[PDB]
Amino acid sequence: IIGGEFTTIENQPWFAAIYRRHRGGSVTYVCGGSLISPCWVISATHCFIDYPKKEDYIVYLGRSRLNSNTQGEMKFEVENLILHKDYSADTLAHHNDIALLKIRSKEGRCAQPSRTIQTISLPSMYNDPQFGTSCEITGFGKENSTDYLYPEQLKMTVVKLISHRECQQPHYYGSEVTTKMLCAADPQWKTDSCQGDSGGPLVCSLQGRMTLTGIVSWGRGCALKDKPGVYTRVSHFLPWIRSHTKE
Ligand SMILES: CC(C)Oc1cccc(NC(=O)c2cc(Cl)c(OCCN)c(Cl)c2)c1
Repeated sequence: IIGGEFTTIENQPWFAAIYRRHRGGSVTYVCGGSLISPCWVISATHCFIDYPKKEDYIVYLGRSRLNSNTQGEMKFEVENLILHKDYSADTLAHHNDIALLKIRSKEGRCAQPSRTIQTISLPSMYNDPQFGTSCEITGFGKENSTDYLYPEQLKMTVVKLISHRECQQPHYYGSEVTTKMLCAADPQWKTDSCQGDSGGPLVCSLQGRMTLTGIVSWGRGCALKDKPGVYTRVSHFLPWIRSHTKE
């Protein structure tokens, strides 16, 4: 996250921190995710597509720091890693950038809700906030494009939804951004998602409910003029989510 503020998990309790273990035993951060029910975290396919082996992954809930422990945090492995069969990546745009991780503790349990671990509601079909709506994003992504390391402390920021019409302007993304995606940015281009924020939530308050409106997906640079953050439009994937969150 460029700009914005440091935060802590109690303020973003649906946020899931996703890591990958390497031969040699070192663990690196991969992407954010969001707890949509106790057994299920939702994230972005591009985070996993090159290493689609569920055993490699570690998910933390209730965690506020990258490389140290948080009181009340809970560790999970991935019981099922589900990637969207139609995922693809063009030069800029990622399509069907959505994934599901079925989580389970070493004892075989799903998440236990607490003060720092809570589900976020899914949106309903084709009911997204209007353009100009302010929403929040959270993540451990870069604070500056020139950084090579991630911040140690979770960040959040607030961005405004951009219309599909504006996002498709020539100096924005033209036809590369589709109706299955949402653009959001800061009107002064001072705050944005960035590398490492992928998979994390874009949360909008809709009819008095915190809703998972988007998932961090792609963009051109970070907080660049006329280049919004692009988000998977979760409301368009309700059938896919519903079908994969079963048996
Ligand atoms: C996730 C990792 C294992 O591999 C990746 C594979 C393909 C694409 C990505 N994406 C990014 O690194 C990424 C970078 C930036 Cl700067 C970014 O911010 C754009 C919005 N300002 C985003 Cl959203 C993703 C990673």
